[PDB]
Parts: sequence; structure tokens; C-alpha cells
Amino acid sequence: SGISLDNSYKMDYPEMGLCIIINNKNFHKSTGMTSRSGTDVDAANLRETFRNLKYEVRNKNDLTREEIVELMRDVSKEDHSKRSSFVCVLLSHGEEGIIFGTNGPVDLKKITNFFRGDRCRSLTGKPKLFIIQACRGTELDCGIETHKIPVEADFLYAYSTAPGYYSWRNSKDGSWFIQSLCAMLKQYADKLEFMHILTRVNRKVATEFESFSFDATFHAKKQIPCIWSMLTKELYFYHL
Amino acid sequence: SGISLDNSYKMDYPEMGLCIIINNKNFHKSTGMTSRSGTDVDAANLRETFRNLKYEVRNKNDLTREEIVELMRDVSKEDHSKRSSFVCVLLSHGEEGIIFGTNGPVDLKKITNFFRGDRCRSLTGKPKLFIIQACRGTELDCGIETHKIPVEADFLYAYSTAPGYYSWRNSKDGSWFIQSLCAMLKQYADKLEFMHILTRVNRKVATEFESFSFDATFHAKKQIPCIWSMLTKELYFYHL
Amino acid sequence: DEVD
Amino acid sequence: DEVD
Ligand code: NA
Ligand code: NA
Repeated sequence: SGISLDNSYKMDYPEMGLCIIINNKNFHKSTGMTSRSGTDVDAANLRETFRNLKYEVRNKNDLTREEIVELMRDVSKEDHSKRSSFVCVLLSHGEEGIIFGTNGPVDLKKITNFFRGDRCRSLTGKPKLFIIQACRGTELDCGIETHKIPVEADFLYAYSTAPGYYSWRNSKDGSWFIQSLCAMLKQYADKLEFMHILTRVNRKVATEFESFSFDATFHAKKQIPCIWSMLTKELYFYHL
Repeated sequence: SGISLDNSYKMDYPEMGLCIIINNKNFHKSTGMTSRSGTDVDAANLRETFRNLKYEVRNKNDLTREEIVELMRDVSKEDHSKRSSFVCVLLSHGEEGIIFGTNGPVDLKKITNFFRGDRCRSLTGKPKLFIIQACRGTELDCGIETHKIPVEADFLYAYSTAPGYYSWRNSKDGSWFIQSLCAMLKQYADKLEFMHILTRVNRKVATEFESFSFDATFHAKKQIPCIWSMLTKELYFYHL
Repeated sequence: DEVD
Repeated sequence: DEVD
């Protein structure tokens, strides 16, 4: 045949792949973690958004740290040979490098390691997307007025907030980041490469949101998400 | 005039901006840090590559931690009003979140904070690019066979390696990451948006490089770079 | 508005 | 090949 190029992931496998959504709203009393009002809005928005991208969505609610690890292990042991990609969305409390089960923390590294190039062979060379709405610390952004392959390759971490910072969630509308992500996927998934979609998410969160609080410490604060890409190709959710 | 869109940074200011290259090759004996053979190849490649993109390149060699901080502070205090962007390249030893002056470490956060949206007003809203060739830990990748804006917005960290991992430098050819970055900027800066350039860098490093060592611990290892984007627009080095 |  |  004619000249060929290989700059974008193959996304025309029979299935787009799994979209695992872990929605932790209510936490064991002994942890002292507050309930995450608005997270069900996020979880429903994500389910619909990824449904329309033809992902096989599985929603899981209020999982312990043990249940999170067992779920990820079991999912990583499935046969993904007929699937183009893998998506995991984590909605919970967190700190840098950590997301919380209902009864205590899980290292993000522990979760993603199940999907390493050498440990999930049916996803080797396929994009593995982790979307994280969770705090990464307690900093607040005040704003300013205006061949082998590496085992860590082909991961993308779409973080809601910069390293070290809180992440903002509205109890009525959902989280700033998930709201914006679903809106941009809805509008641009048939149009733009994924990094360009996430850049528009960055701009939407950065420009359209500002916190309102009766507490001066938490009032008038801003947020920027953080795209961490170890992908090796362009990612389009559509195919020719 | 006709319909307008605002999806890409304005890169047609009179100047592209500064490209500060900090090239740390030789370290104070008391630190016990080894000399970084091949880093001069990187520094010369970067100077030429960014020269052809019309950056005002300043190369600095073998700076102490005090000299690094003073240089960054002074550069952040310049008037960048006529400049489109800012680029800083760090070539040194490092660990997670740290790069080394010749006599000890500097927090990357300390360096980048000088350029925050609220602390360098003549770069507010302009892309601030930090390109880091330095280790981020000691892990080895074994591979597998195949309105206000946030003060942290508009930064891009082009990391040579994944968080927690060593980064590889060849004593004759230069570092894997800088070699590949300069090659892809040379080939694609007049063609591709910057995230797409850095994705091709990811693929080049991941596929074309593998370590060779007489030491089994360090032999046959792989590397994936890490794009950390807090940018809010598409970045093209060319303009219409 | 709440933080996570 | 060396590490940084
Ligand atoms: Na958010
Ligand atoms: Na490198």
C-alpha cells in the first residue's frame, strides 16, 4: 500500500476498553474524613461522557483500601486484547501520591503498577489513562489578576490540581475539574487530540472557577490541573 | 473583523524570550558528586536548537546553589514585556523535586516560584517552560519486550524521566532526553504544537535507547520522559 | 465550594 | 551510558 505513518495510538480495536470509576463519597467515621458532597454528580457525568465515547463503564461506590486494590488487581488480570485503551477515574480524598479508600489510604503507585507494561501484557503499548479528582496536599492558589519499551510508558495521569495543592469540589455542581473535563470531552472528543482537550480543560478550570467561602483562608482561591503524560503517541477517541 | 479564536499562546511579540541553560558538569569534591560527561554536548545542542527558534540564549556553567538562585531571581526581575515566553533548561544531578548546584541542592519549587503569575508580572499569561535533565530518584526501568488566573498556571515542566527514576546520559552523545528533544524541535517546531513535539520525544527516548553496562544492575534499562503541563493554551513556536 |  |  501507500506511505504509512504511526503517530497515533490504534483506537479501532473491537472495544474502546474499560472505564473504571471509583466514587468514594462516605468514609468510615474513625478516619475522620468528611463526606464528599457533589461527587455523585461527577460520577454520573463521567459515566455518561465515557458511555458516549463507547467505553465499558463500571461505577464502584465507597470502596475500602482493600477493595480498591483487589478491584484494580482483578481488572489488570482481565484479557484486554480486544480493547484499545484503559481508563480509571478516582474520586476521593487524597494527598500527594495517595488516594483514600473509605478506611485509609492507597498509594497511587500501587494501583498503577498493576497495569505496568510488563505486568498487564494485553495493555502493553496501549494508552492507560488515570483521571484523579483528589487533593494533593493543602496548598491554596491565591491567583493573580489579569525492542523493549519502558514499563512506565503509555500512562497518562490527568490530575485535577497541581502537586501539593487542594482540589476544589462544589457540593451542588460537582468538582471543578470533572465538570470541565466532561464538558470538553463532550465538545471536542470528535475533533481534538487528547492533550489538546486536556489543555482546554486546564484553561476552563483556570479561568471560569474561583472559590467562595465565609472563611478568609479558603476564599477567592484558584485551581490549575496538571497533565502528566508518559504517552508515546497522539490519542484520538475517534478513528477513520 | 471576522470571527476570532484564542486557543494558542501569542508568540508574535517582538522577542521569543530568554532561554537560560544551566550546565552543571563539575561538582565540588566535598559533595562527592561525579562529573557529568556528555553534558557539554547537550548544552551546545540546546544553544543551537533554541537559537534557531529565535530565543535569546544564555549559557551558564558550573553554578553553585547560591548562584542558581541569584541567577533565577535576577532573570525573574527583568522586564519580559516584549517577550513571548520564557525557557529554562537545567542540566545537573538531581533527585525528586531537586536539582544540584555544584555545592549542594536547590528545590525546583524555589526556582520556579520566582516566575509565578503573581511574582513575575511581565510573564503573567505567557508560557514558562522548564526543561530538566536530572535524576529524580534511583529507580531503574527494566522495560518489557514488544478574572484571576492561578499563579501555577502557564508552566510546563519537560522532565527527562519519570518521577522516582534515574535519567540516562551518554558520555559521548549527550543525554538521551536532550538528544531527542533537540532532534524533534529541529524537525517539527515549524510543524507541530509543542505537546505533540514532546510526545514524539517520549516515543524516541522510549524506543531508540537502551542502556549498556558491564554492571548487571544498570544493564539493559529503559527510560520514559514525563511531560507535566499546566499550560492553558496550545504552544506553537511559529506564528502566521 | 469544598476541598478534597 | 551513565546516570545522573
Ligand atoms: Na476539581
Ligand atoms: Na536523558
